[PDB]
Amino acid sequence: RGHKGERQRGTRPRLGFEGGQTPFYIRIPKYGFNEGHSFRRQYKPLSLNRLQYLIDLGRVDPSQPIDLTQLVNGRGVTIQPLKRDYGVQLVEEGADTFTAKVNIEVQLASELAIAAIEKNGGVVTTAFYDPRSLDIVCKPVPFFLRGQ
Amino acid sequence: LRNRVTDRYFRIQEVLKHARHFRGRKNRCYRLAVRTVIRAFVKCTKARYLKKKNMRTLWINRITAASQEHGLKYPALIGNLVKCQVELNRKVLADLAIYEPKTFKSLAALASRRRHEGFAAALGDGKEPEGIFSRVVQYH
Amino acid sequence: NFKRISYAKTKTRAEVRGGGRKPWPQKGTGRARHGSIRSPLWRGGGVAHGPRGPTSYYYMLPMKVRALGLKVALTVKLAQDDLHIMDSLELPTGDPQYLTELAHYRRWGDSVLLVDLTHEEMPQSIVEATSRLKTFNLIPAVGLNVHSMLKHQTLVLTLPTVAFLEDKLLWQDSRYRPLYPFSLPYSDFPR
Amino acid sequence: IGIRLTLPPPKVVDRWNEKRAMFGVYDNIGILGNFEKHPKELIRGPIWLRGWKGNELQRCIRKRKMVGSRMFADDLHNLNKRIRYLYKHFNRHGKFR
Amino acid sequence: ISRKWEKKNKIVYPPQLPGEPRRPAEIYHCRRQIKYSKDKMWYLAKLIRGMSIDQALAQLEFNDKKGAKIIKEVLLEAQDMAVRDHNVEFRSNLYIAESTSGRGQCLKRIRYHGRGRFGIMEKVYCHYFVKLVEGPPPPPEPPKTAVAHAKEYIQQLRSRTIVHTL
Amino acid sequence: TKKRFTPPIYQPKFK
Amino acid sequence: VKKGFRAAFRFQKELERQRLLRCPPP
Amino acid sequence: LTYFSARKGKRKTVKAVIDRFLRLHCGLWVRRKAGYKKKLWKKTPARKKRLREFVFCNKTQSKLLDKMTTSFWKRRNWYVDDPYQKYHDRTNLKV
RNA sequence: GCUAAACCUAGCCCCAAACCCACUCCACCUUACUACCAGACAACCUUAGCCAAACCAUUUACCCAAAUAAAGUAUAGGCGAUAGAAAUUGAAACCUGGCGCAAUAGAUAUAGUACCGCAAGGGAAAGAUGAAAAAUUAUAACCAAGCAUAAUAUAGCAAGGACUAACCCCUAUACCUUCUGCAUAAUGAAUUAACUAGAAAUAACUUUGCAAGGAGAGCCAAAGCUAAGACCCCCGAAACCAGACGAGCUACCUAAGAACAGCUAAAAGAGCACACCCGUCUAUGUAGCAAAAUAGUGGGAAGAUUUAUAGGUAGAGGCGACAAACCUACCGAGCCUGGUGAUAGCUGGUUGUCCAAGAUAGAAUCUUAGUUCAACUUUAAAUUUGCCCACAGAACCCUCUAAAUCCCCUUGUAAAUUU
RNA sequence: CACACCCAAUUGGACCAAUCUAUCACCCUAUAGAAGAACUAAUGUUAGUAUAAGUAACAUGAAAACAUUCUCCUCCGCAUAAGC
RNA sequence: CAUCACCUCUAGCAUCACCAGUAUUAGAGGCACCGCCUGC
RNA sequence: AAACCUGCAUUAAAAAUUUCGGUUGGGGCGACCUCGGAGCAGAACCCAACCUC
Ligand SMILES: [K+]
Ligand SMILES: [Mg+2]
Ligand SMILES: [Mg+2]
Ligand SMILES: [Mg+2]
Ligand SMILES: [Mg+2]
Ligand SMILES: [Mg+2]
Ligand SMILES: [Mg+2]
Ligand SMILES: [Mg+2]
Ligand SMILES: [Mg+2]
Ligand SMILES: [Mg+2]
Ligand SMILES: [Mg+2]
Ligand SMILES: [Mg+2]
Ligand SMILES: [Mg+2]
Ligand SMILES: [Mg+2]
Ligand SMILES: [Mg+2]
Ligand SMILES: [Mg+2]
Ligand SMILES: [Mg+2]
Ligand SMILES: [Mg+2]
Ligand SMILES: [Mg+2]
Ligand SMILES: [Mg+2]
Ligand SMILES: [Mg+2]
Ligand SMILES: [Mg+2]
Ligand SMILES: [Mg+2]
Ligand SMILES: [Mg+2]
Ligand SMILES: [Mg+2]
Ligand SMILES: [Mg+2]
Ligand SMILES: [Mg+2]
Ligand SMILES: [Mg+2]
Ligand SMILES: [Mg+2]
Ligand SMILES: [Mg+2]
Ligand SMILES: [Mg+2]
Ligand SMILES: [Mg+2]
Ligand SMILES: [Mg+2]
Ligand SMILES: [Mg+2]
Ligand SMILES: [Mg+2]
Ligand SMILES: [Mg+2]
Ligand SMILES: [Mg+2]
Ligand SMILES: [Mg+2]
Repeated sequence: RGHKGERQRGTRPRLGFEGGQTPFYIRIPKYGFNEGHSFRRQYKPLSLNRLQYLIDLGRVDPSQPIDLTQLVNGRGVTIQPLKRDYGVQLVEEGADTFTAKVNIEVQLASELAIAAIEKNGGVVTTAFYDPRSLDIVCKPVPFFLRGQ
Repeated sequence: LRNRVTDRYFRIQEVLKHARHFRGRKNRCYRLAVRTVIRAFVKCTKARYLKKKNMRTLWINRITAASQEHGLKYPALIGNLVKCQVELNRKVLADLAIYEPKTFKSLAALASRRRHEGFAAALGDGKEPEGIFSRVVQYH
Repeated sequence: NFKRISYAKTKTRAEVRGGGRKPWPQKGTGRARHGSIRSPLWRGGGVAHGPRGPTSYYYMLPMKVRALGLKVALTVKLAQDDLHIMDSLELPTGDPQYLTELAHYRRWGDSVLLVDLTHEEMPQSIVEATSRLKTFNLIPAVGLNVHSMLKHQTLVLTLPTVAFLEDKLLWQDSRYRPLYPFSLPYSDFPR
Repeated sequence: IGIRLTLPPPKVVDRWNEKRAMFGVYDNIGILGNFEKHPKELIRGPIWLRGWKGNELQRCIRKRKMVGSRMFADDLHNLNKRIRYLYKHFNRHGKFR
Repeated sequence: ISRKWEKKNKIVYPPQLPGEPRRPAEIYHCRRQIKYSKDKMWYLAKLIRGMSIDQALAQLEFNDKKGAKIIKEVLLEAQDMAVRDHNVEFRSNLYIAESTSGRGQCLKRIRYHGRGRFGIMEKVYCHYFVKLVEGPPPPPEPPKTAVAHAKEYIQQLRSRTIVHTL
Repeated sequence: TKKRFTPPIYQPKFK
Repeated sequence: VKKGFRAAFRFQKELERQRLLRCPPP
Repeated sequence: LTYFSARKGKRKTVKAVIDRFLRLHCGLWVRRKAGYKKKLWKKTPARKKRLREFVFCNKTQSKLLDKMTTSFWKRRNWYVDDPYQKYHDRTNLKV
């Protein structure tokens, strides 16, 4: 503990206190970096590399329409409605090597990702899910046990 | 679980055993004895240097005492036995001075003879040959 | 340790009865300064850092770690010739002396752990034979654990138990990460 | 002084009683039982400690909000003081910040 | 508490061989919880230490200390016990072998001082122990003379060696 | 220089 | 009374050593 | 800083850090310059140029701000059209 | 060998479970524990403050009825310290148990008794034979300090090296703590036994499991995730507040009483002078007879006197011929309990072994008895240069003028930088 | 001949007494787990006993047959009230 | 310090102090009798 | 008509909470606290507080 003082006596000042001068975390001006952070919408990205990886291993069947339920069933994405998630966004990463004809529904989609799917003869659609409905889509079984 | 020291008796007997020969309360009171036993152990470690130092001083006194019986000084004996390539330490020389008086007188005579050769050598300019006992054996 | 609950608890200087009064004035008495008679320094006072029970030591290892512990426990028993497979637990007699002599003849060991598939299908012959014994225990397949296996020198399993264990244990090796606890309905669970 | 002059009575321990021979049984009730039961549900003890672990401050806070309405007046008063002391100690005293 | 001195009288020795010398009789007696200071008692026990049984009584009879009467009563009952129980032919033959005092169980009282102060007064008690040995008292050690001093000094000069050598 | 007086402490009588 | 056997056992052996010194056997 | 709350028993977050600093998921903290809205009439254009820019905190300040915020502010977010989205991961960084 | 030393129960702690007790006769709100006469009196009303903010003045957590999660999130706030939801989600729930204590422990408890205080209130200490005490011929031996057994012989931190040998010879300035530096004549310790002081998060590291997935819902993830291990003390103020308890001492008052010889004098807050009250001077005493007394000498002693009895005024106050007097032998604000384990940048203390690395640039600060950052130091890791240094090179001034320093290939070396 | 074996604060290690528990062991140990887990020091707490110290201090008028008498003091005494 | 004496200030009145009173009174204060001198 | 009570304002009374920033042996009287330059570290950088201007 050292020689005397607040250190040895366990009466050290609070974290961020600088001995009396204006603390660093206080002398900085306030800017709206994180203002309204809990009301911004978040979308888990879904790469075509990931989508092709799931199709080749059979985890996501391309023979049936693909929605957010099937992606969660194949453990392709992890959606957390409690964390202000509103679905998945289809990103254009790996669009060059994507080769599959699927009917996938994603909440958001980039212009390039739409073109890549429609090039192979597939169909891509964007639909909206409210936070209450989103938790039902991801885990239907826990909702079916609520008797509602 | 409450833990208590059950063998604290043996923890103090390992210190009080070294103090049984002390005087006063510092032979039976652990608080007093521990400070005296530690000092006794500190003196024990530091006395190994004085023991070696005191032995050599005692040897020098005994060598000097025996040298004066032959009319020699300690610098004259040790200095001139070295120049004869006689590497006898003080411990042996003191033993020879006590138990081999005729052998010590032989070394005193040898040192005295070698001492006189150096004085004769310093008088000359190097032309004269070195003394008989002044010869040095070389090792290659 | 996980199911251990430690109930040891002592009273701090705030929980010892009395001791709200300062014994003697701060200066003048010529004695040491004290503020209460129940401080840890005082006889009969509180404990500075004592147990504050009840305390829980509960923690959960990952499910695969606990399932892998069973496989290693089973592997160690078989590798050391302490595991014996059976077809059924039906004894000719319900005499507990018969079971002891049967285990000594085959040189099983001082303690033998007997495992059945279920609890309601255990034959009455082995139930009466083991209930009066102290080192020969009878447990269902679901009651298998590493501590019981390590405590007992010899492990005895039936054919249904072996099939039950492999189905249960190998399910951990190739399974999806749980979306929700497996107690809820799934597509293909239970097997 | 402080050490007994006679040996204490021998401590005979029965290593194969009902409780020791059956210790650890059913600890795999979930994995081997289709996850209908949980191994933490086997735990017995205070209702505020079953399947939960925390430090002294958390144990007092959890105990107060679950069985606080059933505690005796003197016991509840002591619990409130302990929470007040532990709050000040943990959040204002220590070596690290 | 310890009462070993009483038990020291109950030890019985094996019968002696005909060629063995006569064993002096040893009598261990004591009185417990005497209301007297052990420090003051020591002077009386030191006085009669080594004396004869009759000589010890004479010194105690004309001594003004309170313990002198107490010790004399102990010697009389110890002299009677030796003849009655310890098979001693002559009661006067006994002499004092061991005579010492010991601390006894003490009480504690409060002694009041001025200014509301007080001290802790103890009511001191002592034990007196006496041992009697049959036979005449041993002659006192003669004082060391010049011949004894000279003989010892020369012996020291003869036992010295040459140290720190072979 | 205020007069400071420390009252004597009487020990319990049972001792 | 402090729980523990090792300290009590160790003290008995020390006492036996003292008994030998006080009253040595033939 | 409240290391253990009185109702939940868990660490709290100092809200004076959230309203002033931005944490990139890589570990960096982004702040403003003290005085970028004060007395701009007496400052040179070069001085004002480096005042209205966002800067990074150092090693000590970043460590300080990590202890004053909980894990909810250190998680990875996927905000749609976030201005700082590309800054959440380091590129070609060694040691 | 005395004093002593040892012992295993009494009982207790924490849980579970279940919702507990109080009429045998007599007495008991008046002065409780008192057989037996006209009352009319009636209860309810925000806590505060300590403390934190390194002051303090707004503010500062205190079960309110489901564990978990949402979430320390939305919000609140000298927008500082800190405080903090909800919608929503949703589990088990078998008293008879103990890696609880064993007489300085566990409840204070053998007992709220003894004892202390007017009261509120505070609050102990301790017991130990054996199957048999209707066996006391007992219940061996050994163990702290203290003693006895057994006083002492030049000289000296009381020991060490030794020695034939205790001493004599030689060598050696007690310990802890606090300071630049303690033999220090600075602090603490008579001594023995028992008791008495490092509690935890994020991150990182280490070792397993699984792996673009991890986890026994929730959460994280651009190799992560899960689990474990591993880091944050003790004693001490003067205080402040709330609620009680105290005017049997004392301050003043109320009720109804009592006392004051003799003499000179006169219808006297007169004089002398007893009882009585007070306490001027000196001496004794100073753990005393006495937490304010004794002896002598003194002031008053028919008055604003002294005094017995009962009652009243109570602490944000009372009372006061104001001495900041007195209000139950610490009154510039009583005492007790509670808040309270108040707080203390201050003092003191901080308990096994062994090894290893390891000291002096500063800045800011209601700051210099402190803290924060840097420097220095440590550990782990990563990487490649690090130190030493050949020339070359680094300003003119006010006219001139030092030891040197920076930089620095070789070379000698093994470190340095970064995480 | 041996060789980790002479710095404050701090930091990194390797060992470890006693205790409880799991399993061993069975004249007192082993491997682990856990913790009220180690005292020459806080004018520490309690208890015992020293030192000062057998010191300071304290006490009973005389003779006698223990009938009595003598010497001296009396600023006390007896009762009520209050208290006990 | 209090104290007669002096002086200042406040108050025109009742059913619990002042008070069962009424400005020749009551309260809050200064000063310390008296006598002489003085302000206005 | 008037009063009482209540709410909200305005004075006054009596109180309530809280604090005494540092530097210059002390007090009094004054000065001082941030920034720039010199005496001021002669030659890379830094560095002489107090003090003098
Ligand atoms: K303060
Ligand atoms: Mg310091
Ligand atoms: Mg208390
Ligand atoms: Mg108090
Ligand atoms: Mg206190
Ligand atoms: Mg206790
Ligand atoms: Mg802390
Ligand atoms: Mg008195
Ligand atoms: Mg404060
Ligand atoms: Mg202050
Ligand atoms: Mg007790
Ligand atoms: Mg007690
Ligand atoms: Mg002894
Ligand atoms: Mg000497
Ligand atoms: Mg001295
Ligand atoms: Mg000094
Ligand atoms: Mg002292
Ligand atoms: Mg206040
Ligand atoms: Mg204050
Ligand atoms: Mg009165
Ligand atoms: Mg008169
Ligand atoms: Mg008069
Ligand atoms: Mg008066
Ligand atoms: Mg005055
Ligand atoms: Mg004054
Ligand atoms: Mg008082
Ligand atoms: Mg404190
Ligand atoms: Mg300070
Ligand atoms: Mg080193
Ligand atoms: Mg070496
Ligand atoms: Mg162990
Ligand atoms: Mg401890
Ligand atoms: Mg001790
Ligand atoms: Mg001590
Ligand atoms: Mg004296
Ligand atoms: Mg005297
Ligand atoms: Mg008399
Ligand atoms: Mg006057």
